[PDB]
Amino acid sequence: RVTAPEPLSAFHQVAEFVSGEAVLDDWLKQKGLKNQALGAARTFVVCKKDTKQVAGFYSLATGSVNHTPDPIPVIILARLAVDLSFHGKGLGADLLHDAVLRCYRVAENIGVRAIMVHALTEEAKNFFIHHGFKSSQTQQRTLFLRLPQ
Amino acid sequence: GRVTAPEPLSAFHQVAEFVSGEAVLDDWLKQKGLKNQALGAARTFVVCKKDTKQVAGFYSLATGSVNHTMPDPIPVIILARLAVDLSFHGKGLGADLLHDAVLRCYRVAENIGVRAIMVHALTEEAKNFFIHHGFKSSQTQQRTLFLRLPQ
Amino acid sequence: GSFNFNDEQYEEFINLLDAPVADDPVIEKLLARKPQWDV
Amino acid sequence: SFNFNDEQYEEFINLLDAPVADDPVIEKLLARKPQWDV
Ligand SMILES: CC(=O)SCCNC(=O)CCNC(=O)[C@H](O)C(C)(C)COP(=O)(O)OP(=O)(O)OC[C@H]1O[C@@H](n2cnc3c(N)ncnc32)[C@H](O)[C@@H]1OP(=O)(O)O
Ligand SMILES: CC(=O)SCCNC(=O)CCNC(=O)[C@H](O)C(C)(C)COP(=O)(O)OP(=O)(O)OC[C@H]1O[C@@H](n2cnc3c(N)ncnc32)[C@H](O)[C@@H]1OP(=O)(O)O
Repeated sequence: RVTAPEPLSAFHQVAEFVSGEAVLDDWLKQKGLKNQALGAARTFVVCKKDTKQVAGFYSLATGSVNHTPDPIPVIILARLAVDLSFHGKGLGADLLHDAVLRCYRVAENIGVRAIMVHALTEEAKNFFIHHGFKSSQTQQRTLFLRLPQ
Repeated sequence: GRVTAPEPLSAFHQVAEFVSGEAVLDDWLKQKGLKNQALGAARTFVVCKKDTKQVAGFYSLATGSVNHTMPDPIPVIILARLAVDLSFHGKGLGADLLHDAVLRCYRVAENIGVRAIMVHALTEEAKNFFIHHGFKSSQTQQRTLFLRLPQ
Repeated sequence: GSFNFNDEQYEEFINLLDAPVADDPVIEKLLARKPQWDV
Repeated sequence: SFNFNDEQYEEFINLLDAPVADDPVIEKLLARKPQWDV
């Protein structure tokens, strides 16, 4: 009843996208395309079928962990949002499913070691904990998922 | 009744009246168990009836290697034998011994780095006992099973 | 000891050792999840 | 991108180098309480 995730393009309608977190909605509308072109971040969207209106999205970005030993590469799941019209319909877990499988394929090809998440609210943190992410006890609202190899 | 914790096969253990249903295992225990224990060829653990030295069940661990004839060595543990006396069938003792055997192979892996438990099943009912407990059936050799060990 | 494996016995064995590593059951549920676009 | 202090870095490295999880069947076998510690 929604389309398979596809890379954000200029043809996707994102103007009327409302998640409940305004910071995520603003990033999508104002920085999605720019970062797509810079390669700073890669945004995938799902649309209402037979339209280009965005029902949900997530952004993957490359990062590294350093000690204050060469840096350890990680994927940053920077953002995940569902439109309020589609909340609690299992789309958020469907996007997390897609996002994590995609990070598995990236790990196989460039050897990123973990998915990192910086949750904005503590309710966002518990969404990831509920789906098997491990909560950092040395940092606030940071979660990890180890990637194969 | 109740059964004792696994201990290494010793001269004090009574094995003469041990019957599993597989004669090859029962004969090995009675005729080769102690000799191999002393030589260190295979290492046998037994459970006894409580307050007794009569063997209710046993297993044997041995060191082996997987080879290609250029240089391709790889050490493994062989679960050579596992048997319960017919008097102790259907008391969950067979799975209790496999529990002990696999934990023991985990501790061995931590100290010498053996990579897998290998099992050579004699009867195909025995094969399905190991499959039921997580062992993987080789498709290139009949009645050969593996369990990967950590590291 | 000293069991000798042919090319596909040795390969099957190596593939079992290096096999796709398992993960926590919650994570396994997430990977197994069939999303609303896969019908 | 990210700078971790010694405790942050350690928690992270211990998560990476952590033992691989076991098959659920095998995990049940390892958790089994045997009839001799009765
Ligand atoms: C900040 C970052 O880096 S990303 C932060 C996450 N995103 C946001 O906070 C943006 C605003 N929020 C959203 O867009 C959404 O509400 C999300 C992403 C939190 C979840 O979207 P939803 O469509 O409500 O989720 P969905 O219906 O797929 O939920 C499926 C499962 O997740 C559970 N779930 C959803 N949200 C939460 C939560 N906050 N805590 C715990 N479980 C949750 C559901 O109960 C359900 O569990 P179940 O299947 O075991 O019963
Ligand atoms: C040389 C080698 O390769 S060693 C392997 C060959 N061993 C032998 O042939 C020895 C002769 N047989 C025996 O000693 C025993 O019958 C054994 C070892 C096969 C089984 O041990 P038992 O004590 O009879 O089994 P136990 O009562 O502990 O059974 C526990 C579990 O095994 C399962 N099981 C028992 N026998 C079988 C079987 N033939 N196939 C599949 N599963 C089996 C049970 O269903 C049970 O599962 P559950 O607890 O989830 O319900």
